[PDB]
Amino acid sequence: LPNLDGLIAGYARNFRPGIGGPPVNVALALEVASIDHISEANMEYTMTVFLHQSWRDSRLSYNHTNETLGLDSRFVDKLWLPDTFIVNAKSAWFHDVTVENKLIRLQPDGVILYSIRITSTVACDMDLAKYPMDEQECMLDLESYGYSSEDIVYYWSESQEHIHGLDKLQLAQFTITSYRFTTELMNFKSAGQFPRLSLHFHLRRNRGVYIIQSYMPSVLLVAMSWVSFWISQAAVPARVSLGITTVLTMTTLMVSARSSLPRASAIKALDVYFWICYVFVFAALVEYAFAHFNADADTIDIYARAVFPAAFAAVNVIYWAAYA
Amino acid sequence: GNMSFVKETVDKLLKGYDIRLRPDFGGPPVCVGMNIDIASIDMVSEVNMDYTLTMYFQQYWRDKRLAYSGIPLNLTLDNRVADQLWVPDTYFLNDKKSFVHGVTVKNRMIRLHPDGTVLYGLRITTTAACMMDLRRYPLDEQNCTLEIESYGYTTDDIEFYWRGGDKAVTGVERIELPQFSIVEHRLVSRNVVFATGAYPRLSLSFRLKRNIGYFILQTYMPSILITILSWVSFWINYDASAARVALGITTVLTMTTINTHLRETLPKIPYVKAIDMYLMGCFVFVFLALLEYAFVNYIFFAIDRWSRIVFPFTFSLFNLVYWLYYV
Amino acid sequence: GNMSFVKETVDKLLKGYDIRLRPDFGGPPVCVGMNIDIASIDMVSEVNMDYTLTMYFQQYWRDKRLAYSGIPLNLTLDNRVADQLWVPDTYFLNDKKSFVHGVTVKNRMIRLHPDGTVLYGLRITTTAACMMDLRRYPLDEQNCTLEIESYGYTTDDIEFYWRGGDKAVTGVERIELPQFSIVEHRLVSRNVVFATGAYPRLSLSFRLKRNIGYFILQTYMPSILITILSWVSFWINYDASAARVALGITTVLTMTTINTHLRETLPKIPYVKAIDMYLMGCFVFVFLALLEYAFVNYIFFAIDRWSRIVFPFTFSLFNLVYWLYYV
Amino acid sequence: GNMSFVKETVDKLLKGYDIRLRPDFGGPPVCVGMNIDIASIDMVSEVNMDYTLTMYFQQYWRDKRLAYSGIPLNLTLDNRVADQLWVPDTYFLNDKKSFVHGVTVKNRMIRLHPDGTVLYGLRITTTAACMMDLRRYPLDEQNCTLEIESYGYTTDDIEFYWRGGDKAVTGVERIELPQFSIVEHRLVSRNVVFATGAYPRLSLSFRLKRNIGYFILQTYMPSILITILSWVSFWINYDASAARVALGITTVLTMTTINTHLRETLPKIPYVKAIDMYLMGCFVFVFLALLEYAFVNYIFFAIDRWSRIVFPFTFSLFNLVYWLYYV
Amino acid sequence: GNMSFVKETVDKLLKGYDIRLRPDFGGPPVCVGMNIDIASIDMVSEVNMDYTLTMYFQQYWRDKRLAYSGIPLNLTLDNRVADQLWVPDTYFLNDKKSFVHGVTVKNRMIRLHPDGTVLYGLRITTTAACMMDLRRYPLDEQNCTLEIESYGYTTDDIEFYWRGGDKAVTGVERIELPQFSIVEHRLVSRNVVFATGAYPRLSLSFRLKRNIGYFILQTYMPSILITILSWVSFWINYDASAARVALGITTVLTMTTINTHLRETLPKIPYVKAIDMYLMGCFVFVFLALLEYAFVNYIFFAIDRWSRIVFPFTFSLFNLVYWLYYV
Amino acid sequence: QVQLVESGGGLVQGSLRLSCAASGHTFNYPIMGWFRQAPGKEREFVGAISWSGGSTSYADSVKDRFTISRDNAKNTVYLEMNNLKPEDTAVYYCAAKGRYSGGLYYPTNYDYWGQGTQVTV
Amino acid sequence: QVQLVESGGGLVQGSLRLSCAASGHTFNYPIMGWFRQAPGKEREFVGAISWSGGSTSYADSVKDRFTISRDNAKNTVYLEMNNLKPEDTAVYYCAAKGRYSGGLYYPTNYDYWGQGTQVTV
Amino acid sequence: QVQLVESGGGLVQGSLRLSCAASGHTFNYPIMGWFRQAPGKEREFVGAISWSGGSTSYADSVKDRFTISRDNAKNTVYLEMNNLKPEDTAVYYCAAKGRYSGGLYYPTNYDYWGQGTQVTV
Ligand SMILES: *[C@@H]1O[C@H](CO)[C@@H](O[C@@H]2O[C@H](CO)[C@@H](O)[C@H](O)[C@H]2NC(C)=O)[C@H](O)[C@H]1NC(C)=O
Ligand SMILES: NCCc1c[nH]cn1
Ligand SMILES: NCCc1c[nH]cn1
Ligand SMILES: NCCc1c[nH]cn1
Repeated sequence: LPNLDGLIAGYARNFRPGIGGPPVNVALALEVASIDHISEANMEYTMTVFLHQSWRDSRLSYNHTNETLGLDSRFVDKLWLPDTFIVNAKSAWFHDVTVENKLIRLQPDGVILYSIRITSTVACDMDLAKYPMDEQECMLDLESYGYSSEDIVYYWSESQEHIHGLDKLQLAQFTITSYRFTTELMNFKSAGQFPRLSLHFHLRRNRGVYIIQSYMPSVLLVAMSWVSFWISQAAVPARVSLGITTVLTMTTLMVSARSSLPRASAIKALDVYFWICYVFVFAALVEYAFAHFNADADTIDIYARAVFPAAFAAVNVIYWAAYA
Repeated sequence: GNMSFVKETVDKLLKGYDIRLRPDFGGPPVCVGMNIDIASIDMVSEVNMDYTLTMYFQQYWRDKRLAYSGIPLNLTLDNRVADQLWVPDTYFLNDKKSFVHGVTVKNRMIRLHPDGTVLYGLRITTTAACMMDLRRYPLDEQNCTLEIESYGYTTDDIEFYWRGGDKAVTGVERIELPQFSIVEHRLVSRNVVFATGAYPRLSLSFRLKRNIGYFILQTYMPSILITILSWVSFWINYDASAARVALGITTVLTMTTINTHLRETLPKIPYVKAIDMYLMGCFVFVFLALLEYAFVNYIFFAIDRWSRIVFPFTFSLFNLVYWLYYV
Repeated sequence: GNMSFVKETVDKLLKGYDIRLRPDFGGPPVCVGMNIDIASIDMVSEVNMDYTLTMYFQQYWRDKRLAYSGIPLNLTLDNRVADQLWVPDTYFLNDKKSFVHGVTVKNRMIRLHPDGTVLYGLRITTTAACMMDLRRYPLDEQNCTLEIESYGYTTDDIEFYWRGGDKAVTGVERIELPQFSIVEHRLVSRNVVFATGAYPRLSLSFRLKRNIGYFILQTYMPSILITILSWVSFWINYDASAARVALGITTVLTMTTINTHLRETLPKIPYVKAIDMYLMGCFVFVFLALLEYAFVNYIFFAIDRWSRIVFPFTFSLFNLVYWLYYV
Repeated sequence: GNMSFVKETVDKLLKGYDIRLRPDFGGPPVCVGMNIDIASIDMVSEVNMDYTLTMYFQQYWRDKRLAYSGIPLNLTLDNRVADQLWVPDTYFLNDKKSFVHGVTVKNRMIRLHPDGTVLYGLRITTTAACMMDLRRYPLDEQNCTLEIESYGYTTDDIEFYWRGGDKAVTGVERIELPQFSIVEHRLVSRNVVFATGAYPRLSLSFRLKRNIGYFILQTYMPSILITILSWVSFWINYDASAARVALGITTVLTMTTINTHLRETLPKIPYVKAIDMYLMGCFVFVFLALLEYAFVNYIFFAIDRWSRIVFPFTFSLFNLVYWLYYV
Repeated sequence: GNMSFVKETVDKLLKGYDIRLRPDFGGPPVCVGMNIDIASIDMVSEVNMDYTLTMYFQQYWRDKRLAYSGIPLNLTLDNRVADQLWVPDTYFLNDKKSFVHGVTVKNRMIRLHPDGTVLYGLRITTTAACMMDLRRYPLDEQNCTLEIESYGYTTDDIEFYWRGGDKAVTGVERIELPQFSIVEHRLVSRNVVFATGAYPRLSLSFRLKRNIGYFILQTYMPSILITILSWVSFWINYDASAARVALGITTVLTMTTINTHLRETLPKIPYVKAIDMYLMGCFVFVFLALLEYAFVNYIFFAIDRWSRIVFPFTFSLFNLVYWLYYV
Repeated sequence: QVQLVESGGGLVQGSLRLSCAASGHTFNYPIMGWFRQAPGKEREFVGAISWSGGSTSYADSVKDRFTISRDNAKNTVYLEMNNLKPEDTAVYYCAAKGRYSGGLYYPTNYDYWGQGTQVTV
Repeated sequence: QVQLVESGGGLVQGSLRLSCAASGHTFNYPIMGWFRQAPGKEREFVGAISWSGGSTSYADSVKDRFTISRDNAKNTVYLEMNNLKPEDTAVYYCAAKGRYSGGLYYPTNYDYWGQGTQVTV
Repeated sequence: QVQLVESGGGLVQGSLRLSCAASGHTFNYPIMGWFRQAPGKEREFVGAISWSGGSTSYADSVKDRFTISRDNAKNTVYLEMNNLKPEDTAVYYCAAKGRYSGGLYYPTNYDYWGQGTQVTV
């Protein structure tokens, strides 16, 4: 208690330690708790992380005590803190239930340990060229907002590689293949040089029944159009109905799929496959109309039988190989 | 005129009180007893894999700095006095968004005791993440937990225990989930070790069993009726090419629409759900039925009778295998 | 120059005032009178089983510490003076999300009286949970309650009563729900006992009757028209295989689409609603109609006349049984 | 060096100032002049029966305690000085959710005057409820109001008036509603009496006329085209049973889909809207058209020519009656 | 030991500092230089007619009260010191909802200078309204502006200018809109006069050009394919009444579904969009195609060959006129 | 703009049914109230009812004796007075109230009033 | 308004199964409780169960000996008493509790009660 | 960029109808105003109207005498001056205002102006 009163009284909150001198060296560590949402439509992901910041402040060094002074979140407002902000965060907030989840542990030599739990919605630029067989890389940039490299210098702590916890994360749709901690000291903004600690992790979309939902109904519509080939040409309403219904269902699927996806003017691989499927179903109706016009035959229909799956099998192999 | 005497006693307690220091700072850890009075579980979201919980969170601990004598009563003070008192830094590890109700005032209770015991109650609405295994969906059983842990103080400074043993958590019967039933709840006390240190942990877990009544009417029954509808084409004469072809197409298209609707209500998980298996099986039968007439039409330009017995028998066999496997 | 005299009087009242201590602390409980002036009920959500309520919540109690003499007037002070005064810890037990309006200032009123009576009013918009029984939906009747209770002070320290008897709650006629009508409202006073102690409880309940006008046009009428549409196939000649088969299929498919839309607007309850029973019955008639032609087609490769009288008669009988049972 | 002199003057004004007491406390009521500078009306929601309004709310009143001499200037102080000054407890009675913008600082203005006049401006975005009569929808005309009232002070303590008469509210021309047009706005001053007392009231009302251009293309035109599409079956030969039956069915099914979409965008009101009447009438014509062929098919196993003139004539007559009634 | 000397200097500056008074109060207006560092434009919503903007808003002004000597350095103070300093009341006139990020601390920067220059930076995410002209949609070009203005201080007390001329706003190249491209940005400085007075105004405007790539695939291509699909009926023999009638109906129904989907994604504007004109034209061709067979069927109970050349030629002519007009 | 006409008074020694017909912008005034004014005494609130929902309120003096109901087809609000007593000797008025005009019991909150019917027992 | 009737008591020296039939607005009272009152002693909580979900609670004295289950078809809640002991000599009551009426263990929180069945061993 | 041309003035002793044709980016300037400037006197606001919605405002001097309406087909705003008085002897101008340019009554808030028409009575 006597230490706490003495330290605050002679403490100047508005100034970084050693102002007008060497920059403050701040050790930074991350403990990712979870990655809740990954929305391609909003180009964002939500992450909950324990942010640990360590720095030395000689103004808070005490004597005669060799025990670290664990302190509550109330003591936070009494001390100078780094102005670390997430560069690419759309929105973020602190958990305050039941109290502000802030940790301050003070050591006799003046080393301060500052840990807070934060949930942040971070914007991630995603390329949907190979969607859904696409791998995305998302960053997490940390930087001082007001203090340049002359005042605050950031660096990953030695314990970062052991407490990141990215291996333990479980994602419903993606999988964390690789992660990397990058330090960029060359973020020269207008105010000055700003050191930027960045966390890069690569996300691979799971290829399971999700892609089966998108592709199989499209394939089955194409297969349904092939049924008209085995149907007799004299059954004009039967083959016409099969042609029109398959084409309409394919058209609705293409429109619905894009609508339930971001409005980006990007040629997604799913859209390409839909176009290929639409050509086959449309051509089948054209083929029967050509056959009916000629009648106004059976060998032509048999020739159309072997060609369409053979062409469809070949185009599927090219499609899957290109995007895999 | 005891109010003045009580005011003097309370002012004496808070004179020199340091909220920055825990009780018995530098000595034995302070034991905190916790009880939960569950109010309701508002929502259980499979897409977001989380549930909303409203409860009365109460903390019990003894602070000798607040001990008073001469007043044989339990002082129930205003909730605003908690700002001048030390409280445990209790937080929920698996929560996603939580808040404390503040109408008409903050839902907070402080009740001191002559021996120094402090009662701290909060009405908290929390959204806690709960990973769900949807392999057996909708016939699945889920285990959602609520992790309680201190944030700053390690096991050397604070300890957590369920006050009252297995009776610490009450109000479980108040939970009325239209889609789930509370099979069982458990109380777990453990110590979790991190890089900073070892922290006390209290875990409250519920085992939820999903109700199949809604899904039978919503999904299973329409799929069966469509499959039976495709069988009608067998009794239709083969010369009616337009009718039988239309019957096969419409059943296939309807099956796709049902399949699309179900998967939109669920998260984009890669593995195949139990309900997905049933829909895929139903799609096979209707697709084969349309292929059956194509074979009949091709040979024509007896088979229908053979199909009239195989398809209902195979579908009945498929249903028996499906239900027994998942029950 | 009475403003200076009033200022001296008010400063005298607040000098030595302890907000942490309730009036008559350690003595008889303080009686709090409560009146509610309902503004409107914005929404009634069946999916979330809750309703949004806006009201003027007013509390009446006497604090002898605030009694003043020499001023024969009721001092209407600024709303910011409430922070220096003790107020009851009144909270709503069944609320889900509530707030106090703060434009252009906090919607709060303080009005002292010479005898020490204090009037405390708040304009509160609250979302209170209301479990609904949808077995008779949409012909159901709902009873939504609003629970009012003290959080920290037990019955030994505070008491709640409806000020004015049955006239405590006003503005019920202002409620304009497009889907519901306020049949009746009741005021209930009771004591609820918890582990911590017994707490006073005030309950305000409304009995809501759903309006059937919207659902007749939205759901019932389209289902009837589809069922009548299927009967047209009976008058069509049996040789028109394509036409009659198409008529049966489209009616069945349309019935499924109507059924899917209705259930999406309602929570995933396991039990069967009254509207679900009607939709299932309509689906049976159209499905039997398509099966009727399949039997006709099979025997052909009189029955239609016998179907022309049975189906309209059976459907009329089904409607009479359905409506009488639920009315 | 007048800044020091101004600082001394301002500190003198705030020395002994009591924010808890209104100007001329215990004497004549203080008159408050109010002007509104409308910025925009963001949304007008029929489902929620409310509109979003952004405006510059300015209040004018005189406080002799803030009168200063020797400075022939209007002191434009920082917005943070309003916390040390008494302000009227003005609130909006019919609002649902309102807030004051705070970027980059709170959108607040304080401008004192030598005679004691105080100007208080706020940029407020408010969502005010507005009950709508949808009987004539979409050809309806709506009257949405904005109620302004004091919360705590009665007419004996405060009075409200529109500063500038009918010119108090400006910026009405800035309102650009894609679906509505501001026909007229009115300013109403009245006193409303409650149980607590009589309170001054200021009302601002707009009469909104809905634009029919969107609904003609969205709803009316597709319905007419479907009705005309059903008439094509009359020219088709009776022997084409499959074609004429398919034409009648598809038009009926399409009419149902259009009807379902419209009602989903509107609140579940029990009464029948004008647009609903048109959709019901269109459904009758297409349903009769399919029934017309059923009669033709029945008698066959001239009528078409009679139907070719009755249906277009009756539908044209129906349109003429419908439009004249609602215009 | 310069930290103590710096602390003494800073305390001297804030001793007697009055935040309520602007620099050079009662004298010449204080010039404020503003530069914007755009981070990104998250969304551009046509339905709400607004865009979301994230930027680094920096303000430059000189306050002689904060001038210090003896320290040849720029003091970068904590962001919490801004509460004890006067800052301009800068607000955005056309914003709808804005906030300042506060993780891990408030995104605020204060950097004093020896001559009294003060640098004030904020990271602000704002939603600014932007009225859009959708007559040429989706081939339209939009001009969205960001209005910057002082709220309380008039031109006699404060002046705004773009610091650095046309280089004041940077980061325009960072904007990555999937649907729009930043054609040009402009900086405008003007004075706007209101009833209270004349206020300085800074305007930042972007001209956005919509990308047509998405809409060609989403809307234009499906409509063309349906129109081509209707032409297939011409080659089909006239005796196939069921097939040709079904072909005409399904194309018409599909065209309606496409039209409904497009208009749901756009605000209910009364005027006709360019995309609406194309959809209406496509609907005419398919409707005429079905009417074409009705004429053929009527005369039968050569025309098809004439239709095989007129319809593709007319549709090609319609496309050429449509694209040239809107490009 | 709402016009109110009331009829069905007269003199009796009994059960009487008053009536009130409304016309105009009834939507803006969904609440109809009944008031009586004894000679010399201030106008007294009798009962109020909403056009939609049929919710009604009554004064203590006329509670369990007077019933108020309305039919939207005729836009008519009718007051049924049963067990008439000599205290019920006053002119009965028909009034309409705005949506946000405040409490029912205060006549000054009502905008449009009827001419009045004389009932004497 | 819920009516509670209980039966199945009698005197034994054993296993006994009590029963309780409910009728009325059961939805408003989804919790059913069992109470016993020894002569002179205060009424004692035995066990409680919800109508929906089958969640149940028991007292320490009757734990692992008494089982409570209900069937919604008959609207009946039945208490199965096994390994009866002389301590189980009291009148057994059936009670219903409101949704927001508080804890189960307190009889005063229950609104509707049964007449009572006498069980003596 | 909006170009404004006005015509229809002349000298009369009466009713006169001014007109103003606009061309360019009219969407950015949805408000059209009318101003007159007496010799020696400052320019005076007459009336303003929006392109969409037809909402209009007038000065007190010209209230109930001058009517302003526009047609979007011709992109023309016309001022109808009736009951002309000798006070109405000034050059009449046509102006356009931006969406966020402030109040109507202040000419300095308008960006584009017409050449001017002389009306003398
Ligand atoms: C301070 O503000 C007041 C109120 O706006 C000003 O008084 C007005 O002055 C104008 C002329 O500038 C007159 O047309 C108004 O009639 C005045 N109103 C009142 C109520 O007196 C005053 O001029 C302003 N002071 C300064 C120095 O600008
Ligand atoms: N006032 C509610 C106190 C409580 C609820 N649960 C336990 N204690
Ligand atoms: N200012 C309105 C206060 C009120 C409403 N209801 C009762 N009192
Ligand atoms: N600073 C602009 C203040 C304002 C807008 N409207 C009226 N006054």
